Amino acid sequence: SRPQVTVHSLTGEATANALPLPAVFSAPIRPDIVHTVFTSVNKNKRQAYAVSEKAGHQTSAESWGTGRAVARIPRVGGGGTGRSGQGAFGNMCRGGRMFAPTKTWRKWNVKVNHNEKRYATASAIAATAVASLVLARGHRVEKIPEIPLVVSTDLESIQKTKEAVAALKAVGAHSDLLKVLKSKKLRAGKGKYRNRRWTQRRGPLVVYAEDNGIVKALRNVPGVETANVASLNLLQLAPGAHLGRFVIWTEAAFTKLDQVWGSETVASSKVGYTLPSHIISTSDVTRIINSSEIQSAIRPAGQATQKRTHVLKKNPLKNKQVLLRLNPYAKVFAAEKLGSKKA
Amino acid sequence: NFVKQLSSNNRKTRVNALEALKKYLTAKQFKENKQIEFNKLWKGLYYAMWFSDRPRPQQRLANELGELHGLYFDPKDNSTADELTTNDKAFIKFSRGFWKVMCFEWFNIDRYRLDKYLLLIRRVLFSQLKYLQSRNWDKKLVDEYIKKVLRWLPLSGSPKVYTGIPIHIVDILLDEWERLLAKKTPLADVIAIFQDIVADYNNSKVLREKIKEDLFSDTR
Amino acid sequence: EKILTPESQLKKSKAQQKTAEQVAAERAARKAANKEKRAIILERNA
Amino acid sequence: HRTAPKSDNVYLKLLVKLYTFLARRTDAPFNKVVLKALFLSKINRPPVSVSRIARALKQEGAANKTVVVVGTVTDDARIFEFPKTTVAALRFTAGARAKIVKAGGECITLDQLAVRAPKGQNTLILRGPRN
Amino acid sequence: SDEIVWQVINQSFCSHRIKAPNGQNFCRNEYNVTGLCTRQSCPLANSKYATVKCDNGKLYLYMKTPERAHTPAKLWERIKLSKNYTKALQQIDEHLLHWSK
RNA sequence: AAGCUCGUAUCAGUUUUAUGA
RNA sequence: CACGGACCAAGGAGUCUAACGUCUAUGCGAGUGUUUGGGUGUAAAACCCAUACGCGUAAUGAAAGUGAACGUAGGUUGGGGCCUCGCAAGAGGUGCACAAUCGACCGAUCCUGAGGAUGGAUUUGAGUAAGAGCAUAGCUGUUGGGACCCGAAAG
Repeated sequence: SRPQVTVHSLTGEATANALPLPAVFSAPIRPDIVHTVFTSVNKNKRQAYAVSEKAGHQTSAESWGTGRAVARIPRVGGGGTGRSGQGAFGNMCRGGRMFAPTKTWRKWNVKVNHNEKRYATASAIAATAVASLVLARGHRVEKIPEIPLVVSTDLESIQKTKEAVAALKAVGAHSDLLKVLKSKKLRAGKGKYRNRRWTQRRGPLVVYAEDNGIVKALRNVPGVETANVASLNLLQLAPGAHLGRFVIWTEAAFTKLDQVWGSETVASSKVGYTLPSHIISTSDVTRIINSSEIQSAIRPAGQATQKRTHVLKKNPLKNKQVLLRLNPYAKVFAAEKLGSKKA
Repeated sequence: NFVKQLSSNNRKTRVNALEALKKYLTAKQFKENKQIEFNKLWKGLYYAMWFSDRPRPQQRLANELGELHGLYFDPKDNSTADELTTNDKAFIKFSRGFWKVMCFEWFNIDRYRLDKYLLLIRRVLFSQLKYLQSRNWDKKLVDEYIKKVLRWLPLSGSPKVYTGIPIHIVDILLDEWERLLAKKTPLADVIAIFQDIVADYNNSKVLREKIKEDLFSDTR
Repeated sequence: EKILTPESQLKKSKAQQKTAEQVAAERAARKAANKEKRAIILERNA
Repeated sequence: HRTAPKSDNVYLKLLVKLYTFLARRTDAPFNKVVLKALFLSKINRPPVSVSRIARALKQEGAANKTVVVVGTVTDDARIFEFPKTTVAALRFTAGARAKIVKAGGECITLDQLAVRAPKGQNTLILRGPRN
Repeated sequence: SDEIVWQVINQSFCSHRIKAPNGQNFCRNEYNVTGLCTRQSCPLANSKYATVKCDNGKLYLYMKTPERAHTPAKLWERIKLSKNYTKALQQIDEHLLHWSK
């Protein structure tokens, strides 16, 4: 059994009701999988682009031939136009056809394993209930009551945007909704004149079990995205392949998440799917290393930085003092002279 | 239940849940059987320490979690060559589950809260230990209780127990032995268990050499 | 009441002392061994 | 010579991070064998079948050993009987995991094995068929 | 846990790092002691974390307990640090009893 | 380049003795 | 020798795809592969899935067939490791993958001829030793596509 999660009301008060953790939040948080799945999935909603098949071939040029004291690039015929006697059919030429004309049949969409794709979303959900991971990702979540944040089911029934934003402001997502709206900037590229004019930060996800006007209530407040628990998009959950979006769950959604994914007790609802096993027992190493156990079967410690044994070469013959650490007889040799000896 | 009130996220309902567990433990007519209920009680008390972070209230909480072996089956009935009569029969089921909880938990405790459970298991070994009974002698309590210490936590012929908790019991049972206040007690049979661990091969060296230095090297 | 040392840090002091008293005794029995070694080297050079 | 793992699974990097510590501090040649084995690629970590674990426990005086597969433990439908033994591995397949638990024994991770056997007492390291 | 928090922000984004031309990394999470960021010198990766800050002239020492991993609303417990230097360093010491040096 | 045994007595643009045309 | 260079700006050349591999990573694993499709969707995204099919899971042959335990799926020798003794140095035991040696089962041999029984003669094998694949992605090779770019006498 898990700790358990308190559900807050629309006034931002802790109701006596508590919900068990769905055990999806005990999935392996895998940054490498989320990255290598996101990059493939972000390619899918993408259109084709190609240069025209006729472009560059809509010229009637002819190569002038050998020994004409001029470069052998195919030149346009005719006369008295300016375009006559100049280069066509060439990647280097002006008005010429580009090297490797981009064709439509490029691999636009990416095939992914269905199980790997499911792993990624489970990891992405697991990272939403960490609080430090959410803070690192962005999301001003300092003044929010608990993580993972679960609001009462009456949040779904809200029709008017004014009341719906008042629910979030009472909860504590006020700062995150002020991060967005203040972060509205012009696109820095040619994206301005390609219908990608404005760019802003991502706000909270609002996950509901079933809609009673919540999808429409929040579709105007900037940054706020909603998702039905049955779906739960990876592109929403881990935006830019960065883990841990600030997710406001609802009471009914949080209970349904047990059914949707599965645990030890409940089945799965996805055909022949189980949540993946950890290849470690504990996600932290230092409890294992700084144990009573391991530190008992271990040889004594060093200094973390060696004391420098012989740093510079002092020479004997000169420097009297080092000539006494080598050969203690040199004291006796000096006292009796010994080199100065009579026969 | 109490597993939702001792493992709450609120401080006041966990303190009030402890006080309703004090009344629930002095209501002895309902705690008659069902081992796994006691296991769930120690898992709820495990979380009930796990939400306490500050040092003074976690020491007060460790002292009263040890004291829960004192309110539950206080010594006053003080049985005479009475084998296990409603103060000693059910008590052992309240002990084993605790160690079972720690036998389940020694992976899942991080490097910052593990001092709370070293100190907790110090207080609880001192408290069961203090409730052999009010005197340190009750003989079928000694061999049945020592069978339901020997057969779970210093097994040391089974790798299922985590090797840090017997070496911690070796580190604590001498000073917490003589917190009971040179007398003669059933100590040596306890020490015979450790001699059994030195007699037991097919183990790791740490249990074999760390008790063989730490426990036997004491001049007391 | 009053605050107490953590039962990892309590162990630390104990195991440090165990190693330190060993190390000091090992060091002290090496100064004497090197002194005796010095005397052997002196008479060999003679 | 191989220095670091090519893997990007950070949990495998945590095991390397653990077993590099136990490689130099224990000075027992068990840990050096495991830490070398973690660096190996996916073709060079072949899956040890549950049948090869059963064959390995027929070994005389190996009734109370904790068998350690650095690769993956996989299920075999052909065999019926399986001893009560502690098996340590990276990946237990759902079928194999169920087979060991129902037989009586445990299926444990490599860090659990690092706790229970730091120097590596009373163990056996199996390898899958490469050729 | 926290090792998993660290590795995911060591690389794979701590979205408040400044890469200086010196190759140095600076966490601007207002609650860190060293302005630089490293393992258990930045306040997200570590679970036990102390810091001195100032809101007014009043210099508080904030403190983060792993008890409060559930609730980020009241993470940093804070204590005023008199005003005289000598008694304040002594005030500091008592709070830091039985921590990392 | 990688994997496998080994870390050796595995050898060497060398000298020497030994034994033939 | 010779071919290129008056100077300056901008343009300008190993690309994309299919077929078949290499190695590495990831998922699962005797299985594996959602995306032809259907359901659903805040809509070319994401999220679910029926029946099939693809490749692999049990081999020995030429028309006709048969079928893998004398077995801790072997006897020995080694053989990473581990255990006992020893302060060590060593010795002994158990020995993974793998290698060497002696063989067996199965099919196929040279005969014996009760349509081919039966016993002997021997070897043989991408044979069984007791499964390692499938899919995605990256790195890259091979060949075809205009195929690194430009340049020829043509029908």
